[PDB]
Amino acid sequence: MFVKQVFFDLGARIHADEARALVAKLLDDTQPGLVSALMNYMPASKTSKTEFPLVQFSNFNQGFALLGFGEVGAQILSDATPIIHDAMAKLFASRGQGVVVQVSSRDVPLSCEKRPYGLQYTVAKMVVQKKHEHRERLANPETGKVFLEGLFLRSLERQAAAVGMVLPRDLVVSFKGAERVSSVKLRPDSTLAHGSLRHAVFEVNARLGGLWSVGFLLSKGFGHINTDLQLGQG
Amino acid sequence: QVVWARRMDPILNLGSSEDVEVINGGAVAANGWIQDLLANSKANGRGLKAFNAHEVVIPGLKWVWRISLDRPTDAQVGLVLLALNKMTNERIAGGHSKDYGRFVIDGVSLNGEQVWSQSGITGGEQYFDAVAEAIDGLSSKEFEQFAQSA
RNA sequence: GUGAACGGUGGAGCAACACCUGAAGGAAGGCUUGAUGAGCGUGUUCCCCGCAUACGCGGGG
Repeated sequence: MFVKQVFFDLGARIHADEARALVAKLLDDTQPGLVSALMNYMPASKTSKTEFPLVQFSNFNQGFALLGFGEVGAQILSDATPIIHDAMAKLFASRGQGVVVQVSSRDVPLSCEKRPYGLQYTVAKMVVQKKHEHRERLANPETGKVFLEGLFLRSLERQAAAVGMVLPRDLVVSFKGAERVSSVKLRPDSTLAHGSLRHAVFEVNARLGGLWSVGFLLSKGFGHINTDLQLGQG
Repeated sequence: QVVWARRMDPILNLGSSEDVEVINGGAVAANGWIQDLLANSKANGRGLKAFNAHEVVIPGLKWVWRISLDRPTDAQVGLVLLALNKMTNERIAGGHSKDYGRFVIDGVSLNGEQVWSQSGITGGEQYFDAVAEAIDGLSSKEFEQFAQSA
């Protein structure tokens, strides 16, 4: 259907995972149901859900941003916005002179159509390795290529299934190359790290008309970009 | 032409709190108005920031106006030409703030004869003299028993 | 064999002449189409969830 994008401006850039950690800490004391819905927690305990994250953070040049996929995530985002905005207002008025928190909103629709010609899409900060077997597949390009093709196709399929719209199942994908290889950290000052691709280029015969999320670590603002910008971006 | 005019909410365009120090109560009230408009955006009290179009006529085109009279006295014609001398201060439109309605009279035909110049009307001297004799002797009394209802 | 039997309500005639719905009345007053999204950090085995039924697959932080 549609995905709603909420932009939060504080005058300074904070990273999406750091904003996720910061957002949880300020509201930990009060209103726990709002935090449970925002982070996609299970309704009983603190453990997050296994399924597709409806609410995820993203990147914003002067702050961070929220993505709510579908009507449920849009409603969760709709009820979350004033409490979170007041939380940054009190947090940034507690210290310093004070800064005006500035909000923005968009309701981006989602669409997909199959075309008989290849189309190019580039994704930045792409996490691909999460067990040892995926590290073994990444050593040889032939057996890592088909793994990446299946990962991209299953990512598109699970996002189409979670948003509630039908995706044609005759899509063919192709992967050209990635600019860099870098690690990501789950928590700061932790020895554990996950391998990741940087500026990866993919080619799909079909076209996409909105925000699309691919791969793992979707709730940390990793590996989603606006396709509607990328039609004819060059 | 379809000409587009929009509003913003300028408190949605503040940015710097040094601009907000003019607003009494600090930045917390401005942030409350931010929270009011986002609460309106998720959800019939209108806020601000509209986007509208209005169709206007193009500028620079030439029009014709017809002001006719039914057995006029020369003083009435003189009053019409006194209005036509300084028409150009007033505006032949609505849209007062957008300057809409500015015009310059190219010509004035007095039963077909052209009397218009750059410095008002050149001609019709009997009508002007008649209206100059009509400003004299003009009291509010005629207006009062014109407006008085039986 | 009906106190019946028989029997034209007809002919002619102008609803029409005259008569002004409209005299007066401001679409107005305010309003950036320009913002938002398209570039910058992490280096290796550890908690939860399902299918199985552990030979492993899937996902998730």
